Amino acid sequence: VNSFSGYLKLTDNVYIKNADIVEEAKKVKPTVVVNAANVYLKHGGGVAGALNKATNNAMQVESDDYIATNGPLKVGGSCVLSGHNLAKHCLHVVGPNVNKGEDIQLLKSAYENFNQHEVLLAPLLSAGIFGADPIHSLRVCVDTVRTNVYLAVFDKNLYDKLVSSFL
Ligand SMILES: O=C(O)COc1cccc2ccccc12
Repeated sequence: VNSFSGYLKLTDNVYIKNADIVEEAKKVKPTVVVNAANVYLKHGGGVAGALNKATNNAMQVESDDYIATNGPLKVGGSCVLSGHNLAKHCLHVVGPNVNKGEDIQLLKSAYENFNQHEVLLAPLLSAGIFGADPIHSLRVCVDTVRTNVYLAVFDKNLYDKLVSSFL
């Protein structure tokens, strides 16, 4: 048993809810919250900015020190940092950004990072301002992630569309 509530079960291991991932993280305090990061860990908008804002910029301070030491991530890659006041850990995962011209085939590599964690709270990688088709991102998630993933979909209209089209 775990603490996630009101999710719709899609498969053996994938669950989904219409929820603000920030509000969800604050309530559940999951072991792992996934950030939809970029390779620079510059948390400007979307899930990265919202999460970072909820940490009072501590996520961005930590991230700047990580980049100063290690250099940028790879598209498709990840790193584990603090979850601050939101979670034990934050898994910063870089999905391809279609609005920057990155290869959508890297989305499967991005979701493979989730398999290193038994349970995660996550957004739909490469959806929203990342420019990929969220229906596609949900299908890659289901077909790639084998660990237990709780997907928060911010937009109510998108949530309804994802559920109604899910095979
Ligand atoms: O939750 C959703 O309605 C769809 O996902 C997203 C919405 C807006 C911004 C996003 C940025 C990164 C990844 C997903 C995002």
